Parts: sequence; structure tokens; C-alpha cells
Amino acid sequence: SLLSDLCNLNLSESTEKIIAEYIWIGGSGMDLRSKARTLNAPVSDPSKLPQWNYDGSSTGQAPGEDSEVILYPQAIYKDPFRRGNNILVMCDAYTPGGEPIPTNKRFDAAKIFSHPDVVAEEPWYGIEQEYTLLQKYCFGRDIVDAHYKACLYAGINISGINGEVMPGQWEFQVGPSVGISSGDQLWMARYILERITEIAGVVVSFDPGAHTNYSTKSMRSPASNMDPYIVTSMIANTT
Amino acid sequence: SLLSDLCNLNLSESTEKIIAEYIWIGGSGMDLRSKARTLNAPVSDPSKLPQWNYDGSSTGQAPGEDSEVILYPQAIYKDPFRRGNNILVMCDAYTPGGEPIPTNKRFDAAKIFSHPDVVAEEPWYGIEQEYTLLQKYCFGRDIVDAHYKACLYAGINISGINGEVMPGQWEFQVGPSVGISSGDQLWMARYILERITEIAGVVVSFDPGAHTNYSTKSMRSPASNMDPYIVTSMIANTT
Amino acid sequence: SLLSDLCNLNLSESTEKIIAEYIWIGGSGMDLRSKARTLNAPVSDPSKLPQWNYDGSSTGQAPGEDSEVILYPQAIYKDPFRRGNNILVMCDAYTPGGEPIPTNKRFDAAKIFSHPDVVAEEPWYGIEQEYTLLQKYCFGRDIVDAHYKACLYAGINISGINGEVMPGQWEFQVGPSVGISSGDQLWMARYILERITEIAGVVVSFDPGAHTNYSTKSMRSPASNMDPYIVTSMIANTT
Amino acid sequence: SLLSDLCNLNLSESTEKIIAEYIWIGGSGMDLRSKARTLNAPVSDPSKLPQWNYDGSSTGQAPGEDSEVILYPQAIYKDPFRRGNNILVMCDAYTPGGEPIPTNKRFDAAKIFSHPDVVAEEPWYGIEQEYTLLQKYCFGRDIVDAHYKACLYAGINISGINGEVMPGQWEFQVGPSVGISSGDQLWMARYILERITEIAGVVVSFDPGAHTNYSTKSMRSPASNMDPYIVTSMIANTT
Amino acid sequence: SLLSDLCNLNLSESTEKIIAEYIWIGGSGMDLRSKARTLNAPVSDPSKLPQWNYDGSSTGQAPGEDSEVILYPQAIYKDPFRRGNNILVMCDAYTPGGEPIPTNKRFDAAKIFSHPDVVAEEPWYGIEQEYTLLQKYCFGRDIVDAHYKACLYAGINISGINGEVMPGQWEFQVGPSVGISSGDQLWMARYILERITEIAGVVVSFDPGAHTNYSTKSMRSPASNMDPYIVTSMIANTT
Repeated sequence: SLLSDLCNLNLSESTEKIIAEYIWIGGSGMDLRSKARTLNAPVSDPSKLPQWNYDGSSTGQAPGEDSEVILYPQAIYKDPFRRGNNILVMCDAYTPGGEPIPTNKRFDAAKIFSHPDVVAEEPWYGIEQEYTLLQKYCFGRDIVDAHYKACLYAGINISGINGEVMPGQWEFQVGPSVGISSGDQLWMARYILERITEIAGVVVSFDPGAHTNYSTKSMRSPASNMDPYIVTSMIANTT
Repeated sequence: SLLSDLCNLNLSESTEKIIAEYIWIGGSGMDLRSKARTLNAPVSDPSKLPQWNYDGSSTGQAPGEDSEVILYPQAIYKDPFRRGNNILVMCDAYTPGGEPIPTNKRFDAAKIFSHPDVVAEEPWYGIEQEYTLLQKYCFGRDIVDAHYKACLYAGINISGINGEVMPGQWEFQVGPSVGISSGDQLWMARYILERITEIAGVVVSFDPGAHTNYSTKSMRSPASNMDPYIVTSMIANTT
Repeated sequence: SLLSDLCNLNLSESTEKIIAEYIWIGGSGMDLRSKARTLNAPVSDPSKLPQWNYDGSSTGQAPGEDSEVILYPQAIYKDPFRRGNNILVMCDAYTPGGEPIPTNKRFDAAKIFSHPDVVAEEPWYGIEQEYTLLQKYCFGRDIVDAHYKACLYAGINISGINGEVMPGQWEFQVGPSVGISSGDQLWMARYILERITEIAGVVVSFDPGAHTNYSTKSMRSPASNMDPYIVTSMIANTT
Repeated sequence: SLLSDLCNLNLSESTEKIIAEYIWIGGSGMDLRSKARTLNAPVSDPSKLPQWNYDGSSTGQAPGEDSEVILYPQAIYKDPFRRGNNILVMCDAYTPGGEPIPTNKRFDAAKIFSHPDVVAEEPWYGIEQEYTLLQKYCFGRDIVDAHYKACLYAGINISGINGEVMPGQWEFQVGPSVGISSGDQLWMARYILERITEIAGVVVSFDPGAHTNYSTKSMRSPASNMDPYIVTSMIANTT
Repeated sequence: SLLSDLCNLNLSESTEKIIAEYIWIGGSGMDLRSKARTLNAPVSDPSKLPQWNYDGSSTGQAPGEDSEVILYPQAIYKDPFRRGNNILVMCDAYTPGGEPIPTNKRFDAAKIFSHPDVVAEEPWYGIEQEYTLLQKYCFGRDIVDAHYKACLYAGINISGINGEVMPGQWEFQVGPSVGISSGDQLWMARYILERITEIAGVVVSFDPGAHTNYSTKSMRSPASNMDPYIVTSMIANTT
């Protein structure tokens, strides 16, 4: 009863102001980090949403002398937790000057997908990621049901889950999305899980496979902890 | 308060997407299994539902070299746990090629009920199933009341419950559903109980009797853990 | 949070069906029993409700060779727990053939009240019932407040309660109702208490008195565990 | 979750009936106690409510041979707990025959305030009541906030609270009300606190000084556990 | 369930009365204190709100012989813990006669910001305060989420928060506001945190560096536990 009467205030009636949560990829390459900011009005097109920046030296992606790391918005989705107009934004990391940071891995994938052949093919990607739940075939079904509902609420194109033979570990399927967004969504969806898991007190382990589905218009008419952009771009170049 | 604010989000306002839960009889013949999937729009006609697949070797119905088992949609009911428009779909198991799996037991019952004599008789079937609740005449009445409410919410034609002399064990009845659907409903209703029981932390035992009552147009003018299709077809052939 | 999200579903929106809880007096003469049934549509007139049956041998009111006992619907009230259209029904016990069961004590009271002199007098009855609460002037006050509100919700003509000198015990006063219905209501209201007490985990003791108030048209212009029909009929035809 | 789903039923939709809580000063002079009754329709004028009574022998204000104590409704305010239309009534004690009971202390104050000079002056009274909370400047702020909101809900003209230097003990100011009503309100306000405190499981101690503020039309143009009527009437006679 | 059904009553429907909470800086200079009062109608312009006063001897800002300390309304904001129309008011401390109290630090800041040069420059201030949570980059995120939501609800122009490297300590950045109001808001916002922390049972420590951002119209076209009015006025005089 205590402290939960808050966190649900319909701030829209009182203030037109909104919050945006900046999500980016941690320096280690297997960690994800995020922190908040306030915007005067809701923003749905990532072009309108202004850039921002942070201190990267503490994140292990730049030395202390030059720690500032820039961030440009890439994906805009609705926030599942702060159920108002509040939005989550998926943004990538850039070192000062405009060049992509070595841990970005997004700039190359985007420039590959920008090629006319790839966009003409319009590839569809579905990555089959399996995870496990640990204490701090078809335990805690509430966690997975909440995750599924939240992912469909945000805008993640997730197509289905299942139980599996190993005790307590599951798998969820992300549906075919238009181009690199597919890979994007994976990371974003992954983020949501931890927060929901943080509500319960469980530990989510993604440690190892990740089956990749590929399709193109020319025909229709991997590790779990691996960056989807790496496999999504690599399979496109190969095919 | 935690994690229960989720699982109730009215996803209908945000997305037109729906969840569909695929439920089918397990390989052992007494086990019942399911896993989830996502559909673009709700569909209440079982014809329009696409088929789907799964792995049967892990479920004890395939040796392993040929593990894939097919699924055809048979029954559509509303989901009580996810509410909204979410639907449970009852499906039967078929080995590749279209032949029924040995543990199916539905194809023969359906072909018997498809006989013109049986459909002309229009049989009405009422099953008398009793169960017991264990730790993990007229204890935990909340469980049975919740089960009754959920069953009437879904569409199960359940006609009533009662207490009995043995401590804590009850019995519920399925009314006059049209033909083989009656048998269908039994299995489906059984499923719901476990999930509701899964909410509480009890174990449901159906171990042994299930009285079977039959009626047709001609006259009007069994074990608890036994397949309703077997009894509903055997008595139909006898009469 | 768990399992209480159910038991409150507005089943009226989904299905037009209703539950009815058939209520009768136990074989011991002071125990009260009931079990559920389903009706296609809500009905507020006790005449329309069909009769029903049960097993009396397990209830100690008939030997095993001839155990079936009949039930006729007598009183219709709204259900306090199943807050929809669901209705409780108070019914009396009859041995097969149409004769009243020895533990009925109701047919004779009804036939006495059917006398033209009695209906001309239009007697008003208020029975003063005292009870006590045990662990399993003016402790568990929420229990008695809930009882008061639920009884007012159902249709029971109750009027006022209080605490008294002995610790923890209360008493509730039933308003003057039209004839035998008064006695009826007592029993029905009695039932509600146990269910509400069943929600909490208390023991309700009715062991001893029961003050009876009598009034007729002529003038205006007992133990707690005693059947109200006995005192209501005995105090009548005597004044 | 259990037993609290009740006690909030909107009984107004079902029944036009209402509950009414008859409140009177205990025999010892330092106790305020009450018991319930039912009324056919809500009434906001204290004249219309019926005369009533109770048994006073156990209350220590009348011997056993002549125990009945007579009660007339005086003040009507809305109930904070049984929300909706339910009303608390503040009533005084009368020895049978029309004479005020020795512990009443209201008849003399009312007859003093009925004097033309006092009503012409139209005195305003502000009583400074302080209390302490015990285990069973500016601890359990929820209790005092609830008391504040409930008092403003009912109609008690309370003007404010604050903390104080002594650990955990507060004080509240009752605003200037029209004549003797001021004193009236103080008593009822006290009552509400215990009930709210009864929700929590605390002990409210009023043991000692209630500062009294006096004002009239002529100029504008005491123990905490002492009866407000005594000080309110005494200061009026002195001034 | 208990006592939380209260504290949320929509007092607006019943009574037009409102509560107003008077907040003033404590005598020690590092403590902030408050107490409640009642108003006939809601007040949004601080001019309309009448002055008030309190006892300062217990607050350590005046000796016992002359303890009374006056208060004038300065800032009006909406209340998060009482919702509806209820308001908080931030007021400054003055010794009797109209001169500012030595611990005020507000009159001098106001007279400096009232200078024509400063108001012409229209300075924008953003103070960056960090805090730590103790038992009684980017633990208990519910507390900080609730604080952020409450601050945006009240009217505090806070710009965003973040996690940091040291375990459990955060920082919140308040956006630019029109002149001295900026500093004002800081204090007010700080207050809210403790109350929310009071809901949970944590200890908020502000012990240190409050980064100060300064801007004016001329160019556009500090300890954490230090008074914002001191720094916001000192930097204005310097620049």
C-alpha cells in the first residue's frame, strides 16, 4: 500500500511535460545503461528529439582526460512502466566529433542496410533468443507474462514465447521488422526484461544460442549474448 | 503491489495485436501442455486460425529423428487470466503428413460423431468429474469459486459444483454442449483449473470416477482421468 | 494480490448465465448446508425456479437405501459475495413423494400462517439473536460491520447491532417482516455470517436466548439456537 | 485483500435504507460510546430522527432496578467510515421522565446559550485540544492526516493540526462554530480519532490543557480532558 | 488494506474547504519544517494567502521571552501527498516587526534580484544537487521514480535525474526558472523527497557539490547542503 499509490500519477492532466529515458549500450559490450531526462512535449519522431551526452570514463569506453560521449536518438517507443505518455528512446554512442565509438557497432550496420540492394530486398529478421531465470517443456510464469504484455505494449514486434525442457529457462521470438529496426528491437526488448525482473528480484542470464531467420523479396515472390547488429548485417552481406 | 500492476494492462487501446495460447494433450496421455503465440488481429472463427508446429520428441510422442508435430485449431474460447480479447485455442496433435498421432484420440471420435445418425440424434452429454486439492458434504472455497467464475467467463458450459463428504474434494459438472464439443470442453475446463491452482500453490489430483450421462432426440421426444472422447464415442456407438 | 483479481469478474458482460446457491437446513436440525447450481437467466420469482435434488444419507436425514431428498425454491435474495446478478435461494427439505421431511419444521408453520385469521392479523415478528466470536456494553468490529452491510445488501430486514458487557459478543436485531418471511430471513441472515466469518478465520458460536417481539393488527389499531419457525408459529394462534 | 472488499459496498444503489450510529457520553464522564441502528431513509434534520434509548445499568449511570436511559438526537454529520449516505448522530442522555441525566451536562449549557443576550452576542469558540499516541516542534503522520481528512469530510469545523516538541504528541484546533455547536463538535471529533486509531492499533491519551478562545459580536465590531460544555458555558456566563 | 482506504478521500465533493501546509526553514539553517492549517477556499496567488505565525523558541531562532516568529506566503504549489486541490506553501521567516530573521536569507536575495539590471538580464539558474539513501552509473529506483513524478506533479521545474558510480547515490537537476524562483524551487523540491522517503523508511543525506549553472539575456542573444539563495545571489552580483 505504501509508496505504490505514487508511481502511477496521471501527470498528463496536471503538466504537459514528459520524461524521456535515454538507453545506450555499455562500454563492456555486454552491458546496457540508461538515465533519465525531461522534455517539454512528447516526441514520437526521433529526428525532433534533441541529442544529449554523458560521461563515458566511468563506463569504460573513453579515458578520463576525454570522457564526454555523445548520444543521438534512434528509436522511440512507449514506456511500459510509467504508463502515461512517457517514452523510452534507444540511442547509440558516439565519441566527440561525430565518429562512431568502437563499441557502437550500429553505424556500420546502418550504412550496410542503407545500400540500395538491401533496401530493395527489404529483409525480414527474427532472432530466437533464449534466457534463464536464477535466484539472487511448455516457475514464475507471472514474470514472463508481464514481460510479454509489456513488450507488446511498447511496440516491440515480439511474436511469441514458450517453455522449454531445461528447468525454468524460456525463449521468446521477435517478429519480422523492417530492416535494421529488427536488431534494434531485440536490444530494446532485452532492456525491458531486466526492469521487470528488477521488480521481482530475479537474475536474468542470457549466457549461451540465437537462431537467426532471414528472408528477402528475391525469394518470397549465433550466440544469445551477441549483438544482433553483427549477425543481422553479416547475414545480409553474405546473402 | 509489485508486479501485479502489470499483467492487467489493457493492450487493446495501444495495439490491435492479440495473444493466442496453443493448448494440446501431452504425449503421456494424462499430461496437458501449452505455449504461446501472437496474432495480428483477434479471430473467433477456428477455420481462419493458421496451423502451427512444435517439437514432439521432448514431449514423449516422437522418437527424436522425426520430432516435429503439427497442430490444427479446433476450439476458440476467451482467456480468463489475460482478459481483454486474448483467446485460448484448443488444438489436437498430428504427426507429419496429416495422419492423427497415436495419442490424439480425437480424429476417430470426430469421424464417429460425423455419422448422419449421430448428428440426427443430436446427443447431449454431461460428464461428472471429481477432483481433490492437496498441499504442495457441501477448505479453500476461493479456489473453487474462482474456477467456477473463470469457466463461465471462458465459455465452458459448466452447470454446477458441490462439496462432498471426503475432506476437501469437490466435483463439477459440464452441461449439454452440442455433441463432441462436450468432450472438448471437459479437457479445456480441466486446463483452467491447474492455472488457477498454480496461482495459489495447491496440487490438483484427478486420480480415481466420472459418470457419463447421454441423451438424444430419439428418447427425449468411467474414470475421472479418462479421455472424454473415448467415453463419449464408445457410448454413442453402443446406443 | 494473487487469486483475488478473480472472484470479482463482471460475468454479466460476457455471459447472461447466473449461479444460484441452493440453501437448506442440515439433518442435525441446527446445521445449515448449501451447494451451487447454474441457471440460464436470473429469476427473482421463487415460483419460476425449478425444484432440485440431493443426497440425504450423507447429511443424516434419510437411510442409505432411500437417500434422495427433494428441494423446492422458497426465498430469493441477492448474493453479497458474488456481487453480480448472482442470487442465493433458501429452500426447504422434502422426502420423496411430496411429504415434508421430519427436520423441515416449515410446512406446518406455513399452513398455520395460511389461516385467514393469521393473514388478517398480519403479524410482525422481530427475533433478537445473540452470538459470540471465538478464536479458531456498546474485537473484530470490521467483521460485524461487514455483516451488517452485507445483510442490508442482500435484502435481510436487519435493524441495528451493539456490543454488550461480555467481551466480544454482539447481537443483531431483525426488523418486522411480513409474516413467516421474518423467520425465513433469520435463517438466511444466519448463513451469511458464517461465510463472512469464513473469510476471516473466526468461530461463530450461537450457544445460549432469543427474544421474540409479537404484534398484529388487533393491538396496533426462546433460545438463540432454536428454529425461528417454531417460536414464530408457537407464539401465534396463542395470543 | 480478504474482508476488505466488503465494507465498501455502495448500498445506496441496492437499498434506500441507511444505517445510523447513535453516540452518547458514557456514564463515567470521560468515555464516549455508541451503538448502531437502521433508518428507512436518510434524514439531515435532527428533529425528524426518532427518540430512542438503551440499558444504562451496565453503563454505571442508573441502578439495576431503573436502568433505561432515554436518548434524543442532537447533531447530524456524515460518517467517515461507512461512506456514502450513512450518518453519525450525536445524542445526549436523559433520565426517564424528561429530566437530564446527571452525566448529561448539556441541558444547562443549552439553556444558558438560549438566553437572548448570548445569542445576540453570537459567541465563537476555539478549543485547543492536544493528545498523545502510545503503543498498545514542527511518528505515524498517516494517522493524523487521516484524522484531518475524515474530520473535514464529516463536518467537524477543525482548522488545523501541528507537531510539537514532545515526541509524537500533536494538537488540533477546532474552528469557531455557531454557539454550543462548537462544544458539540469537539466531542464528536474525539470519537472519530479512536475509530481511526482503532484501525491502526494505537492508544490515544488525552490526559493533561484545552485552551479556550472566546469572541462575540460586542468586541469584534481548561483541561484537555474536560467537557467542552462546562468551559464553553462557564466562560459565556463570566463574560 | 487498513488505514490506506483513508488519506485519499475526495474531500472536494463534500466540502469546499482546503488544507494548506506552511513550510519554513528551520532555525538550525539546515533543517526544513512545516505544519498544517485550513482555508475556506483554495489559494493560488501568494498575495491572497493571509500571513500566519508560530513559536520560534522551540525552533532555536528566538529566545523564550520573545519567541513568536511571523510568516508571509511566498510560493504556492500543488500537493502530491494529498492530491485534489490541496496545496503546499513555502514561506520565509521574519522576527516580529517586519524585519527578516537572521536565518531567513530570503529578503536580501529578493532585494538583489529586484535590481533593474538583474531583472533585465533575466537570469536562468540550474542547481545540480546530489543525495544518498541510507538504511535507518546511470537500489530502490521506486523511491527516485516516485520523487521525480511528484516533483513534476507539484510544479517544480526539475529537468532529470541519473544514477552514479558510488553505490546508491543519485543526483537531480532542476531546470532554469525565472529568477529567484529557481532557488526557491530547490528548497521546496528537497522537502518533497523527505516525505516520500518518510513513506519508505530510508534516510536521505545531502552531505557533499551543488553545481551552479548561470545564464542571462546578455550572453544568450557550491556545496549541496548550501542555501540556493546565497549562491544564486552571490553569482548574480559577481556577474
